[PDB]
Amino acid sequence: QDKATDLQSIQDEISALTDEIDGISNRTEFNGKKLLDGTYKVDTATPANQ
Amino acid sequence: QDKATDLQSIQDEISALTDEIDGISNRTEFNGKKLLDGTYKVDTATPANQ
Repeated sequence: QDKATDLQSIQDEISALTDEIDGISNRTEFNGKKLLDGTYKVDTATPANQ
Repeated sequence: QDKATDLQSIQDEISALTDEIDGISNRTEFNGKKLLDGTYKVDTATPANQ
């Protein structure tokens, strides 16, 4: 029922909320630690970098 | 949780207390005897110098 125009609008909203989620995973610099850096603690199936 | 910066600070403190401990083992010049010279009375597993 909606249009590509309307869904372009919603998609603008979802990119806003998107970079807000990157915002949570980034702004969480606790004592300088980007803890919600997904990189910070990945098991990686190796002890190369955890 | 701490940083290499913070632990550099604590390490400065532990070097201060360190040279304080050398301070105890050195300043104890009783009648001129650095008694807490660890050198002064080592058994050494020999009578070479005790």
